[PDB]
Amino acid sequence: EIKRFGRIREVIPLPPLTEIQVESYKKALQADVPPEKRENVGIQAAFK
Amino acid sequence: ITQVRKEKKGAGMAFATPEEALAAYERGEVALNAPIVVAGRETSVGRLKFVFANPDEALLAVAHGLLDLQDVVTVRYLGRRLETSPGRILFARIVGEAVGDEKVAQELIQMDV
Amino acid sequence: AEPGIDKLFGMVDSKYRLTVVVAKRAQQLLRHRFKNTVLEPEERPKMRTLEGLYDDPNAVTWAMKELLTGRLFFGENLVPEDRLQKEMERLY
Amino acid sequence: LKAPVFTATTQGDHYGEFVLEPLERGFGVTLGNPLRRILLSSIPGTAVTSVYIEDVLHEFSTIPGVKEDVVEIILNLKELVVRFLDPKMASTTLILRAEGPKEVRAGDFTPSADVEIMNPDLHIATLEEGGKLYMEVRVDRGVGYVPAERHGIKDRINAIPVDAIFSPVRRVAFQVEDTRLGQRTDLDKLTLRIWTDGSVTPLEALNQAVAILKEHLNYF
Amino acid sequence: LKAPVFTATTQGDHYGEFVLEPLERGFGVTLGNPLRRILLSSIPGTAVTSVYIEDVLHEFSTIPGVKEDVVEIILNLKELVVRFLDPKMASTTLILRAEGPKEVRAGDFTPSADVEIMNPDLHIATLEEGGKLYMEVRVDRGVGYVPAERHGIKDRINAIPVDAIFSPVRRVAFQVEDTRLGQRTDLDKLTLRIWTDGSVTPLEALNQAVAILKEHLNYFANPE
Amino acid sequence: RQRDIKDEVWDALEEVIHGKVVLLNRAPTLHRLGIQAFQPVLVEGQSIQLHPLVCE
Amino acid sequence: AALRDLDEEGIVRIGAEVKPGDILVGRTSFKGEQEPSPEERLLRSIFGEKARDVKDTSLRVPPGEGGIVVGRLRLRRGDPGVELKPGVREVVRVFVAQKRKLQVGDKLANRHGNKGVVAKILPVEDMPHLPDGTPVDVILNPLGV
Amino acid sequence: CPVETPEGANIGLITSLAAYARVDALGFIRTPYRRVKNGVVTEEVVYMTASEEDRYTIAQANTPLEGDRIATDRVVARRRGEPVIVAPEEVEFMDVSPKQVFSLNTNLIPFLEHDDANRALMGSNMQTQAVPLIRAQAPVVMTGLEERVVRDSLAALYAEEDGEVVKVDGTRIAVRYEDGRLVHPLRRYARSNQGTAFDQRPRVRVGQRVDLLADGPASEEGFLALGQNVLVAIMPFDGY
Amino acid sequence: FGKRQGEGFGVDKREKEVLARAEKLGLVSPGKSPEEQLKELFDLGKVVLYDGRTGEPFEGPIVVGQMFIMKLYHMVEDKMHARSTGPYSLITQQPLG
Amino acid sequence: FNPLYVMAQSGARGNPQQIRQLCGMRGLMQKPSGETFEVPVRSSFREGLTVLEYFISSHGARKGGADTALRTADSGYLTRKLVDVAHEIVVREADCGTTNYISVPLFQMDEVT
Repeated sequence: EIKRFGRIREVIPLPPLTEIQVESYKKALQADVPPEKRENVGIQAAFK
Repeated sequence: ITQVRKEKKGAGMAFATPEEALAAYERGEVALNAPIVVAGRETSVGRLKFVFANPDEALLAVAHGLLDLQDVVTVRYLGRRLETSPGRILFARIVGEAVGDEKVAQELIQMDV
Repeated sequence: AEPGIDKLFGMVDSKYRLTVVVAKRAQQLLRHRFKNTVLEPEERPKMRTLEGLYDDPNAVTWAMKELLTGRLFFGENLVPEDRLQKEMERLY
Repeated sequence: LKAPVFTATTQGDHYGEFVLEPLERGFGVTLGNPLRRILLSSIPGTAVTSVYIEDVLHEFSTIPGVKEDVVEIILNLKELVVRFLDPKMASTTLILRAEGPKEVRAGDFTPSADVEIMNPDLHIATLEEGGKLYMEVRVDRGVGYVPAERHGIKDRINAIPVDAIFSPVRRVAFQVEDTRLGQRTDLDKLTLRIWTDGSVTPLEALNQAVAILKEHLNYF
Repeated sequence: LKAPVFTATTQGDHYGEFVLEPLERGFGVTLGNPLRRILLSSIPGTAVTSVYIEDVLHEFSTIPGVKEDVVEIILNLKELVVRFLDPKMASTTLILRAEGPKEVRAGDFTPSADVEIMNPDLHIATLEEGGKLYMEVRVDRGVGYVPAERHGIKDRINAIPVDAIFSPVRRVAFQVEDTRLGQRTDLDKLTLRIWTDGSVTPLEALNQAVAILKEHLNYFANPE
Repeated sequence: RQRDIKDEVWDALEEVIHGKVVLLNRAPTLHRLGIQAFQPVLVEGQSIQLHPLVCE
Repeated sequence: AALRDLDEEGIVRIGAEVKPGDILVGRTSFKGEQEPSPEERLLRSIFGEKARDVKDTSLRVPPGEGGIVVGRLRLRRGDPGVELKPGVREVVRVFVAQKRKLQVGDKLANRHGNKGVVAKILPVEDMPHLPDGTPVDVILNPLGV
Repeated sequence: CPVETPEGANIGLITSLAAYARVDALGFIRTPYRRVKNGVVTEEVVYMTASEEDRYTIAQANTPLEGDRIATDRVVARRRGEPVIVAPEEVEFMDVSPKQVFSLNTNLIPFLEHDDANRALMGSNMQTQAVPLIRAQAPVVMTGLEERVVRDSLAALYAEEDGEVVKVDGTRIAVRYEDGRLVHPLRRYARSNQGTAFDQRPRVRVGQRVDLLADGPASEEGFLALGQNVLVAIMPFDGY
Repeated sequence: FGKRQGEGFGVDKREKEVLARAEKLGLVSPGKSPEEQLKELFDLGKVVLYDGRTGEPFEGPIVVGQMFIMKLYHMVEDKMHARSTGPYSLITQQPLG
Repeated sequence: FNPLYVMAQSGARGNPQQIRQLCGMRGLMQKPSGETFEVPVRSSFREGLTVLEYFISSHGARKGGADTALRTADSGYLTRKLVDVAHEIVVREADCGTTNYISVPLFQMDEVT
């Protein structure tokens, strides 16, 4: 039973919706990343 | 049950209910407007009874497939030859047996509006 | 409401003086001596449940009906508040 | 318990007040509405059906020398009740006529026999100087409510057919409040009152609905 | 007229339209409604009342090797119906020793007479690679709707009592036509139609209502 | 121990709840029309019901 | 019996349906706050029992819990893998379940705002019967929103 | 940001984020989405104010033959604009989807366009305490947005690589012939922080893939099913 | 209506009087047999519908259909309380704990 | 009797200005700060808003909720002041006897005219 009533469905909704959390421990928590790079933002940030 | 029943039927005329009484009962002009002699289409189901045990013919006809109720304009006997429909009669009858005799509700409850 | 409550206001000059009498009586109408009610004949307030007909354990209701039989009395009367025990004494 | 306490008050001719207590949550109205639906209908009744007033030619006219009018006397006649003391009595024509300055009651009509008048007085009319009021009226045993559709022949010309209320019983109603004499407070409480007395006693009206209600079920 | 023509076209363990013809304007619903009332009410029906898995303690659990769970298999059992071909039966305990890769329908239970299963398939469970579904279930004749209050004893340990839906008749309705000759097209036409056959024939269902309706109609005799 | 009495006790309870009113209150409270009192008529379940008008 | 039947060894057996007003974790404490009372020493000697020095002092199900236990968990000291409060020993932890069903009340409120409460659940019998069965399961009268 | 998320005690202080919000370098300031009528979506932050814009309303193959392109710049919406050219758009005249306005929680609502803010407010909060049910019949009318509320919330499980389940079911979903042998153990009713306890019943046998695999708390076939839909009838009854 | 019309019946008396309502009520337009009057009454409304308690159908066009009936966390069981003198909270001089 | 939106509006449980909202078109909403928008709102609920109308009408549907809920911030902590003042005021004694009296105005003026 599929009575789709949606017109022109371009780009899907911004996934995975829970990006605020991902961009929280991936932007700040530069743990799973070689110390060779990475600026600040997070640990290495307040650390320096 | 008091928002008028005027469903707009037109405006015919009968020589005291002998013409547009049976003919109009077939098509056009039901029980709304139409004036005759003085009153109107009120002449159809004269609820007799009296102030003895409430209007019998009134609530009795309503129960069956007669009076559509919901205030369809009908002549009762209550205390005088009125025009109040059996619908309002119920209200006055509810408050009547409730407290004691319609004597109080009669002079209190309005009818014009 | 209460069976003939409006009639209770007419007597008492105040709605508050009525309540006092209702309880003041109930204090010496069932607790003091269940045999002090003026209403004993067929006017005796009774209940009718699944079992049968019995006198309601509540006396506050009796007062409203007891203060309607025309009997009893209220107001500033008999200064000795310790004399009530004397009158109640005769009633065992 | 299982066997309920069917209590009845009975005031005499009118208003009885029948009450049942123990039942089942969902029956209070199951066996209360069906009954009142038989009362208002199929019941060996009796009432006025046709009438004929001299001098007059219709219903929307007036009787000279009479305070009231055709339609008036007609209405008051609808409340009148009779009783057929013999099963072998289809209908019974009545005749009226009496003095001048008097309020012709109901007992002033034809003092027959096979029929009796329960309700005395019954206004009717109040003629004065006009010593005329000769009006023929036919009665007949019916069932429920039947307006002016049967025609009411008889005289053939000027026998203005009046509504028929040959249903001793009239306005009826009941109620239902949950008690708890037995167990849970979910149980019901019948209590059906018959505010009428058209010719039959309130008690007989009940046993007549319960009875007729059975035969129709025996059809299965 | 007088005596009506009570017709009945039973389909055989379901449906069963019952129709009456001659009556009186104002009785087509005076007799109809009251009956349907009784049907979906006081009627000696049958249904599950208590079960007992095996390695499972209570409902709040799961049966290893089974696609479904305790609560699941329990729910599906509520829709199972059994007949008692003997008025001397008060309650019959049932056993269910399912095996492996199968669907375990309803007819796979204990093939015991005295009681029949008028509802094959009935996806109860679907255990695979478990080989263990031994579950005891009791069934008794009741009347109405009784939840898990009659603590189905029996085992006296993990016999998690399941809701009871003894009621045989379910979902009922009727109509009223108007074309039964006689005289005056004001007559009515009763034509009730039971849409269910829990465990009792449609016909019986009717006679039941009419009968019980009489027992409650006789009380309106002697007053007080 | 919640032995589920539901036997006779429910009767004696009626005698006590006979003509004996109870004070029902509403939170938050506003004006004198925020308390009032009625007569407890034990029904079924647990939900406490009241007359509609009183809501106003 | 209410004890030895569904208690034993202390903690209640798993998968045992328990109701409010029952034992779950009957712990014993030598905490003697109230010594023997005068006239109490009589009712203590009258019977076949003696005195005491531990008192009942147990958990006792709270005002509402009619279900069954899913499983327990003994977390006493002697285990360096449990950060517990100093001086504390044996931290019983049980999980009690319970089916909800549906009585009277509760809030429905769909996905628009029309919220209400269950008044009375009339058993089949009544309720608007559609001209083909399927009696109205729920009735949503207006007023309010 | 939506306009029907708060409650009472703390209004404006507690709301929610949009569905098409929080992207790119969100680390600093929020940035929405804007279509150029052509296959492409830019993110020029919220401060955007280039050649106004238009909300998703009446389209016609990139160049809507509306003539009065419903525009909305800053505050009020000056009738329209319509550059009257085959160009992309009014710098960013496109909302892509009407879900960008309300929160991903409000868009779930079926006919969200016939009620008031306050009215829809309470109902919106009801989806925060709808107490899951083993049933979950799933509401008849449901937006195609719940298709992600079942996986993103990780309420249910997933399926990696190939298929071939050969599921044993029970309380431990089997493995898949995709890469290695990994058994997927259910939460076993787990535990809730609000006293609810969610369960996850599977739905497979022998073998199958596409990519749902076993539902969750209150869901049915990847379809978010909070409450339960049942035949109702509007009408008064004795006063109940 | 297809099932009904083919089940062995069509249009009911109690389902006919209801039309006399909409007729004057301005709801359903007067014209052909009750068949169409019951059709348009379904598009924006529902079937006559009856009452299992009373006995007669609800005089008037009533609406029926499936929508959505949820359930909030707040119930009744864990939202009720009752006590007597049992409660007490020494030092605070009030029933607590 | 068909239209219920009026059956309650007249006198039962309905608001008159609540009608002009549904079948109406009400859109004379004002900006969040203070300035009635340009083009109103294409209400007519039956027809979904242009996705902008609701976002524009919300600006005004915000003060209609924060104000009522803000009736516990200051206004709610003001009623206490009222109960404190008048406290020992009780109707007692019997006939005090006071000369000076107040004359309530039967007609008031209107600043406009």
